[PDB]
Amino acid sequence: AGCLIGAEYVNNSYECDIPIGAGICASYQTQSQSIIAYT
Amino acid sequence: YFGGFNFSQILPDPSKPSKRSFIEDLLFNKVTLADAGFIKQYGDCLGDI
Ligand SMILES: *[C@@H]1O[C@H](CO)[C@@H](O)[C@H](O)[C@H]1NC(C)=O
Repeated sequence: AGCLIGAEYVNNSYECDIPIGAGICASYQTQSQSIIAYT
Repeated sequence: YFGGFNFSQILPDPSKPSKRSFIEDLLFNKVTLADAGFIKQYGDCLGDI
């Protein structure tokens, strides 16, 4: 759905918090607090 | 074995990368999509083909 700058991609899976695109979501997590992007 | 009933045409087949059944493949190939820009297409538009 385009591309993300400022959010790192983690190899995990949680419930969708902020919907981005084709199965990709983003959230504000801890593991320093930062914005992560996942499926 | 489900008592003689076979659901092989509606259960998914894991051979193909998209885990999709035979009837679902027929339904997907029957409807001709508009091939819209849900995947990015500015590279195809810039390259004049
Ligand atoms: C169910 O259908 C598949 C393919 O049509 C076939 O290979 C299978 O043997 C059938 N099941 C039975 C119990 O005959």
